[PDB]
Parts: sequence; structure tokens; C-alpha cells
Amino acid sequence: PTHLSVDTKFKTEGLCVDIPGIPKDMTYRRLISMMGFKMNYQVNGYPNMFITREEAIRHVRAWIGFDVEGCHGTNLPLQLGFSTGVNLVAVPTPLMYKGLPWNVVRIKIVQMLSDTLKNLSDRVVFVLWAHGFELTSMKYFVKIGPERTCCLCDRRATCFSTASDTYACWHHSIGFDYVYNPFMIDVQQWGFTGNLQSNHDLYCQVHGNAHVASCDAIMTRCLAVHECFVKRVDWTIEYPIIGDELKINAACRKVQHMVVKAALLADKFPVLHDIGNPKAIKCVPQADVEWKFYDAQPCSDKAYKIEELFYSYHSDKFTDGVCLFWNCNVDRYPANSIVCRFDTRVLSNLNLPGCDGGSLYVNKHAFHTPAFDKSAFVNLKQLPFFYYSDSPCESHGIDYVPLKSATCITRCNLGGAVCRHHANEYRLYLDAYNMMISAGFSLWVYKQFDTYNLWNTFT
Ligand SMILES: Cc1csc(CNC(=O)c2ccn[nH]2)n1
Ligand SMILES: [Zn+2]
Ligand SMILES: [Zn+2]
Ligand SMILES: [Zn+2]
Repeated sequence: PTHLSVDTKFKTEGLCVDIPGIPKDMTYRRLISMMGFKMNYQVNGYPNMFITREEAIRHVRAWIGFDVEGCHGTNLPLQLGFSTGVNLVAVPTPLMYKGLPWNVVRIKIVQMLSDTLKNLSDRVVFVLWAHGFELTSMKYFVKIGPERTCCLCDRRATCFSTASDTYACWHHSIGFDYVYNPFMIDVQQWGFTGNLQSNHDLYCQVHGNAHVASCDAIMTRCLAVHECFVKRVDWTIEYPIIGDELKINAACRKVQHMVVKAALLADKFPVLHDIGNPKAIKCVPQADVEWKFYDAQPCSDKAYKIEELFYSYHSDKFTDGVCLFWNCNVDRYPANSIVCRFDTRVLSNLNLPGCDGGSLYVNKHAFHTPAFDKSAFVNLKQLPFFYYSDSPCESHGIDYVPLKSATCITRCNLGGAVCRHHANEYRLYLDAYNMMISAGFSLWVYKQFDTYNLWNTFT
């Protein structure tokens, strides 16, 4: 059960308007053949063009929704739409391009997929709501064969060039004209009633149906993200490292310890309500405070309602002390809170577009996050940058320029001159903070938080 057997049945009902008379009895083997591809009993790493839902979930970064709309066929021009917002018109002689022959369209497809996917994945997974034209058009821009490696590097080949007869990955495909060994999955095989728009609109109001192929390509990938990440959650699936994953995770842990430790020193709360991960650990283990944990898994659909998290009868008095919501996405935070909330609008190789304004944040594990909403933070303010340290001023053991900063809250800065140790530590902390912010995280705190209250912890 590693790959999808070519002898598996393919439901052809959704294909019979573009392909009238299509046999009801159909396998992947006969379908790939009908599409104009020959597999030739090849045991060479590419057993099927189509993959399982489980293999698709493991390769979510490679997903590219794809739709082809005809006219009134090899007589009519076709509009090719991708979930990148691109629409290309192919002739057989929201970015809208006028009609061009396949020999130039294929060149543009290779460029577009390579630029979208080079920093995301080692492949492309065409996400379909198959009606016929998208499958019969693949022979015009896709070549298949044995698994290969890039001509300029060790990555698997994703493109082919008829000009030089060579193969390339997404990073080395400039000038390549064919998509090599792509993958694909037909969402319509999962058991749905009604068309694409009616199933998509049950869960999402952010994507419309402007009647261009890219709108359908966008809805198809959104519907697949909903089915695989919103209504079905698998936090056991691991995803490869493609960027700053480790630095960001280390930075988040550093910022969390810093912000919570300073909030407890500045306001001396007697109790802290830690709402979120059921496996959470005290981020400030030495703090005096009464630490109380409340379990809530990451919400992937809609943000938690504070009324359901807090009410229906625990300290019961969440109004006492401070509440900590570290990536616990709620509709409206209470005024006495410390909050880390992921901003779904952030553009990054870790953040993929999601369902209903939400985003799919993929960092070791895939987490669909509900749409960022500025009104969740109305009882709070943005947490300002600051570095706090009560550790001794001692170097131990990278050349220096003296640090001058009003936000370096240390004994040495109180005393007029930041020491080398606290200056190095401040700069490392500022780097970790900037990495977390730029990765998409936002920090919020109760309105009374004032770092001026940290200076008297050095007396
Ligand atoms: C050349 C050509 C063929 S189809 C087309 C315009 N697209 C649509 O009509 C449509 C319907 C749904 N999505 N797209 N242009
Ligand atoms: Zn390469
Ligand atoms: Zn959608
Ligand atoms: Zn110091």
C-alpha cells in the first residue's frame, strides 16, 4: 500500500460531459493509456501518475490546483488555469494571457511551476476536479519515464528539455519545455455530491467563481486542503526542512520565556492560566506563580470561542492573574492576557494558502490556522520589543561595538553602560525576535504592561 495501484478503479462519471461514451469500468492503467501515455511495465520509481490521498497529504507543498475549460477538443482553444492565479490560452493551430500554441504554452508552464515550487518541494501534484479536458491536455506539456536526477544537481528531475535532451529539477530548469514525471490526484474520486462550487462554498467564502479556469483550480486545491487538513487532522506526519524551521522554533521558545518571565516580574500575578497545548511545559520554570494548565488542541477550522473555553463551569476565576495563549487561537482574548497568534497573511515558504482565509503553516507538522482577525485583540495592545536579563554581567570565553539601547533592560544599562555579555545576548535575542515576527507570529499583551516596571528588579 505504498503507491496507488494502476489496477485501481477510477470513477468516470465526472469525465462523461467532455468525454461522452466513456466506459463506466475504468482503471488508472486504462486512463493513463487514454491520456496518451505509455508506462511500458516500468519498475523505475514512477509506478503511477496518480497518487493516494495519504501520499498527497505528505506532499501538500507540491499541490497545484489545475483546471482546463473548453469552448462552445483539438478544434477549439483551451483555457488552462492554475491555483497560482495564472490562466493561459492554448490554441491547436486572475492573470489572463491571449491564445498561443502548445509549443510556447509548455515553456511558460515549466517556468511557472519551477518558480512556485523550487523552494517548496521536489515535485508537483496537480490537484484536479477532473472533467476530461485537463487529463487529455497533459500530453501537450508532460513527459513521463523512469525516475531521474537533475543534470546540474542531485535533486530528482522535474523537467525535460527537447532542445538539449536533458533533465532538470525546479532550480535548474531555465529554458526547459516539458514537465517531467508530475503527480496528480482527482478530488472527485473522494465521494462528493454535486459540482465543485457547491462543495467548496460549504466551507469557504474567500474564493469566488469568476468563471475563469484559475478560479476552479483555486477552489479545487482549497477543497482538498479542507478535506485533508481542516476536517481531518494528522499531527503525526512529518515534513522535510526547507527553510528556517529550526531557528524559528528556537526563537519562539526564547521569546516565550522572555515575555512571560518579564510579565510575571513587572506585574507579580499570583496565578497564570496556561491555555493551549495539552503537552505544554512551564516556559518560566523558576517563576513563583501558581501555574495552571488547560488543554486545547490547535483549532484548524474556526477560532475557539472564549465562552466555550472558559465557561460551562480549574481555577474557574480566569479573571485572577494572567492568561497565557501561546498559539491558542481564540475569537476574543480577555484583557489580562499574553498572546502569540500566527498571522495567516504572512508570505513565506512555510505558509501555504488555506481554506476560508486561513493558512496551512507547515513547520515539521502541518497546521491549518484560522484567518487572522484584528478584532480578537481589541482588549490588548501590541507587545513592544524589549530584552530583559537579570543574569550576572560576566563575559566568559566575535568582535565588539558598544551597545546603546533603551530596550536592553539590564543592571549594566541601569548603571549607564551595557556590558559585553548582555550586548551579545541582546543582539542574539533581537535576531531571534525578528525571525519569529518575520515568520508570521504576532505578540499581544494586557494594556498595563510596561517595561518601566522591570528596572526596579535590580535593587
Ligand atoms: C479560450 C477559453 C476556453 S474557456 C475560456 C473561459 N473560461 C471559462 O469559460 C470558464 C468557465 C469556468 N471556468 N472558466 N476561455
Ligand atoms: Zn538541479
Ligand atoms: Zn476556498
Ligand atoms: Zn551586563
